[PDB]
Amino acid sequence: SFSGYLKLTDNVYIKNADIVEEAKKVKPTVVVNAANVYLKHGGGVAGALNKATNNAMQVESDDYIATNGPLKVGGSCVLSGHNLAKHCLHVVGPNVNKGEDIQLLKSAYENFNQHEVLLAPLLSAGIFGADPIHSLRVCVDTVRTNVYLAVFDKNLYDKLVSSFL
Ligand SMILES: c1cnc2ncccc2c1
Repeated sequence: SFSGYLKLTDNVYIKNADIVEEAKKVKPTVVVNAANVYLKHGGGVAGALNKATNNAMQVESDDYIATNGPLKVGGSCVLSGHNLAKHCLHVVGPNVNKGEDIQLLKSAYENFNQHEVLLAPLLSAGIFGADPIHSLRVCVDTVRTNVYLAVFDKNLYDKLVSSFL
């Protein structure tokens, strides 16, 4: 199971780890992807998860978009987890760098409540442009299910833990 996670709250845990490597090791029921509305997994967590699936995640995502159209910012869809997890929950947090509404971050985290346990990144953090300290705060105040956060950056991980209220 999940190991080496620091407990933040009753249900939120955090570790300095590459979510791809965490996924290959744990093979959780659900890995969360930091998706965009088009499921175009180019960079950040999405690009890394997709590259780990040998592009099978992108092929599956393009078929999903061809059938269903784009997701909403704050929305999600459940697709295969391929070699990483049983399922991948593609969650669209607002991309501040693309001018999207930061108020949608709480709606994005509400998607996690449909799954008992998840391996996840901090939504809207990294190349999405939001303040990761704010994202962790919204996570612990929104998610009620068991969330194991993987923070790739060591220096950001230290900053998140040492500043956690
Ligand atoms: C490999 C490469 N880029 C990453 N970016 C964000 C999170 C995890 C990653 C792993």
